Amino acid sequence: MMKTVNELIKDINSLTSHLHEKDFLLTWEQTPDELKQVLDVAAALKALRAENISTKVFNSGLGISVFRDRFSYASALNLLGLAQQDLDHGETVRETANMISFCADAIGIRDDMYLGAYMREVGAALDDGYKQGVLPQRPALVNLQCDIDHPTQSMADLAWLREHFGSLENLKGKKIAMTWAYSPSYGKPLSVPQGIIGLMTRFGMDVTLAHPEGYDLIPDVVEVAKNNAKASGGSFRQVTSMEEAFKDADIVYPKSWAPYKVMEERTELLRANDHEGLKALEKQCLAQNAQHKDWHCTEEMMELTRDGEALYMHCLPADISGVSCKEGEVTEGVFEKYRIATYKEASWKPYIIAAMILSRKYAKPGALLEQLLKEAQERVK
Amino acid sequence: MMKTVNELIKDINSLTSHLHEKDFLLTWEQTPDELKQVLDVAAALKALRAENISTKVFNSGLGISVFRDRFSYASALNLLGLAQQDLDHGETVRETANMISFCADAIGIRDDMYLGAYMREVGAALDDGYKQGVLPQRPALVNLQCDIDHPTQSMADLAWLREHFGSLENLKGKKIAMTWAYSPSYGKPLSVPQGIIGLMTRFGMDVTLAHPEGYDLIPDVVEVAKNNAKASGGSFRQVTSMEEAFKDADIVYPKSWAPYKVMEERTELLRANDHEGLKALEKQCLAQNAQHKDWHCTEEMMELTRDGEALYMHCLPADISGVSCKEGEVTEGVFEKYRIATYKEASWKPYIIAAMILSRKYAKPGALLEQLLKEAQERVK
Amino acid sequence: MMKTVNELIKDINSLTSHLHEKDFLLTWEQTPDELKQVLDVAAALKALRAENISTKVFNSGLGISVFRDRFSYASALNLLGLAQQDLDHGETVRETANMISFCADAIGIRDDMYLGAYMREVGAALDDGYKQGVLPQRPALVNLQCDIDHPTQSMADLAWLREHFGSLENLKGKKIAMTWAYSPSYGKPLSVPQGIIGLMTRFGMDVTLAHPEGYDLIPDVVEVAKNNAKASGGSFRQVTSMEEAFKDADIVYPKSWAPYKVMEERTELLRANDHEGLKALEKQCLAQNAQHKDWHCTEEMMELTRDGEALYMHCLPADISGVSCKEGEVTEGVFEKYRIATYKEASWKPYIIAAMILSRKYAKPGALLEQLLKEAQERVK
Repeated sequence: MMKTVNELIKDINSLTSHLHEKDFLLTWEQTPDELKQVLDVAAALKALRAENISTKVFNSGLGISVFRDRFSYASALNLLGLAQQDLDHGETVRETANMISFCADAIGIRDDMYLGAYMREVGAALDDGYKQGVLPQRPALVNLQCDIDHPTQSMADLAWLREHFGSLENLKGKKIAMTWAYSPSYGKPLSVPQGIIGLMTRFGMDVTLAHPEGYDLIPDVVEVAKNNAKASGGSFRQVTSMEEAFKDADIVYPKSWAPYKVMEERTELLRANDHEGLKALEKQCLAQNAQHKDWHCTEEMMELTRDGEALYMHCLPADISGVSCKEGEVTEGVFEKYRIATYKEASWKPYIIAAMILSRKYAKPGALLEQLLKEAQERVK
Repeated sequence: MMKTVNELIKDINSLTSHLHEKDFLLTWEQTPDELKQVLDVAAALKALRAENISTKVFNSGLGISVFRDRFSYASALNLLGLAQQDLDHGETVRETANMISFCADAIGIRDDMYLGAYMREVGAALDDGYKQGVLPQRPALVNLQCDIDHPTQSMADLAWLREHFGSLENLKGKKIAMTWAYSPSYGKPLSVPQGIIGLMTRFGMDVTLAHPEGYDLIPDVVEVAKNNAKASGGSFRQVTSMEEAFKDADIVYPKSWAPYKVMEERTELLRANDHEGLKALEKQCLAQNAQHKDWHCTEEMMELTRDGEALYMHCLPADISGVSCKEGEVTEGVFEKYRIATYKEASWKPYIIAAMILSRKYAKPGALLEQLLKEAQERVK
Repeated sequence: MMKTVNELIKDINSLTSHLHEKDFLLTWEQTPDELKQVLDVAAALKALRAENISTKVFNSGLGISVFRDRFSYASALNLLGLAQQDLDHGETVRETANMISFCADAIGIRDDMYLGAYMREVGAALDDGYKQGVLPQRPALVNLQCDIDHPTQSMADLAWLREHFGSLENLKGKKIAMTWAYSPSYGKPLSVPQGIIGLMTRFGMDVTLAHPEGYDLIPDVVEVAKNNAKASGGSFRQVTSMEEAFKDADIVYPKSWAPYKVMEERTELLRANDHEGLKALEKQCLAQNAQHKDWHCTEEMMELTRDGEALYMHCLPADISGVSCKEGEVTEGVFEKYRIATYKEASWKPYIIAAMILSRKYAKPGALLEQLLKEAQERVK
């Protein structure tokens, strides 16, 4: 609706934001108004797109993809009119940042390395190239996933929660279980669960985190979650069993990850081409994980949630038992029931990424949307 | 010409089609009007493009490429204004279809697997995502090649025949020899010859299929060909020698393929990572094929065709003896003579693919072309 | 400025050029007016882009990348509105050229092979396809690097020299040292130093070439350099030491390359899949190069140049000692000092490549720029 978008624009224009002066790396480094800006902008873009109104903001320009280690970033670039180009390294990051940015209005970085920086160096390098007149524009920087957070996934998940439940206010008092789940694939990043507990705790939700012993998340993020919950009127709890977390839950998000000590050692020999050390590491982790195969989102597990009908969430693809693999994170039956939910959840990501790009490029994204809405250029003829 | 295109549009508007409600997987599942629609739309797009008129229909949107196993699909997407994105699996096809389609207006699938489905599951999954409101558009589905048919190649070949010979009516009574030819490369799909005999038999042509013993096409397609010929006033004949087929031919199409029993076993160990079984299979096939090296389109062979001047057809690239390889499907001399013909033949493919996309998206593609023609936006400034 | 661009257009319109009738393969096959056209067009595009004016000339169309063996070509295509598509062979070049060009307005070729042709065959094949009506447009051909020249790099380097020093006239009498420098990576092409001495000698500069014994450039290019210098009032000198070349230099360009006899043998076994011969060749070259590790652009070396403040040039990436590698072409400290210079130098490449494409497509690129300037369509909304 023109009405829906007009209301979104009034909401956006009323917000105080400085996203135009910084990079959206971690959700917990953004204020509540800034988070709300990205969500509302994403909502306006999705609604415009739904009614065949073009949201093309760039007539030319590149969005670069940099991978330190699938469709959302490319979709977001294309939505705004940018063309994607992939990059086919920590020590040289600064020179590479400038080299790829002459005609780039966005750079998206997916980073798998755990060592206890990279994207902050990229941002400082972009600032330098722009301030010294090397770059005609300062590219927007998109965190497509780092060792600490996965803001693009977490924000899209929150945008979906807000659609599903009707508002952000309606999320207060809702119980969400962020749990581990078994995967045949070792070495999944801790970015997602950290991103979830880091963000959800800011909206007064009752967040329960559950995982087997040894799979602890980074201590600094746990402490952010606890402090977020205090200030937003929510709660944060850590438990040792999946059932514990699932009981009376409104929302379950059962997804595998590797211990961060594993990711560290994987990273070290990944850097050293130690292929044999790898297969040795992989072989062990697969054995550590196999004793927790019972962390499996089954019909029996869902029965314990509120009304036995919690909203099931997971980022796509999921490891579906008997489909994708022999034993995975969720059964065929539970996935079939919630398939449309998980699709709608994923559908928000391109809009969230596009909103992040716009929020860096325009101090007042609400002005830009009103312009797009008034021109009402068709997307398809 | 504006006149040429105006006549094409009147032709298109007079046709009865339901391509907007189904996927163009097999040419023989389409009616004669529906085939004619794709051909006429492709012709209008080619003519518009030739006189520097933009045929951009999308201001943003993705076309996804999915490969189960080169330039035409990307060219077609770009012609209409879509950006190509490739996918870098049968069991998970449904979830993948939705995951890649949020911002896609087209999906192109090239499928090499022989097992006796995939694209029909994709289509049903797209229908589901659209009907449940996951996908804001139902993407057009393009068969870039399957185990059964290669409609994109066969239709472009027919569009060329129609240009070369002047009309579809002029194709009645023309003899076309679809023959095997020797290739150093084992494991070429049976899609092309099946596609050719499945389509050409619908236009009253005299279709002769020839191949060594053991290289039989799928029985179901042979029967479609025979039944097509009956109803269109054409003929279909199977012969055991290349000369037999070439004699008095108006058109020759001499191209290698592997027996379907070979493709089956290749597929099985391809799925099982049996690299050793592969090199063993390859080694044998190369020996089976080498006894038919004589299936070679030479100057001597062309002399037997009508006037010794049949139109030579082949999809690009061809295995050219002494150029691409030691011994192949056609000699350097015959290819040099027909090179421009084979280039023009290939030039139709992007237009055919684009016409298929448009034919799914618009019930009346003739309306859309008239709009494009009236706006007459330049392609190049 | 509108004024700056208006003056550039008057400059361009006053030039005599036939670049619209040939391919820009080697800078020394172009006249001085033709070189100046590319430079001035590149300058106009850069200035337009800087003030948010769209230089989109194509509403659809492909630019193909062909690699015989990173961001500039894609950036240039996108600047003009073309979409990049990569090609994933000498004997079949002619057929491939047509096959990829139906919807291409540009083809970019990077060629690493040394054997004593390829791009000239591509150009003749494009001419044929266009003249016989196969191709609706004759694609522009861009040399992204060959065994002989790297015009795209050399022209961007000259465009930067002209910006840095203020004019082409201001380059007369300037001393530029094109020297070898040590790299841990064997097998760098001789294209760059040949391109530099082949071009710079045409503007009355005092060009000094320096390298260890055995690293001689192709004799034919050396002779072009010597003859260029004579006719432009410059000089060309060959020396045996880096210090010799660096002394009193205004500009230093210290970059590694392999002897051309090495590149020949690398090419031969590259064609023959001789992996073992390769590692054997690599192992030897690394030992030949290691005795010249002293060819290192250090702070001490820079002190010998004019005022100890020569402009340092290098194409990106550089091998930076202690950063990219243990020992390389330039120290961390010298690179930090000149980093912005090398970035600005690289920033010209997309504009140079785009100017080459425009210079082939329009006999009078000045007309096209005036049109772009008058429309003043925004790049970003």
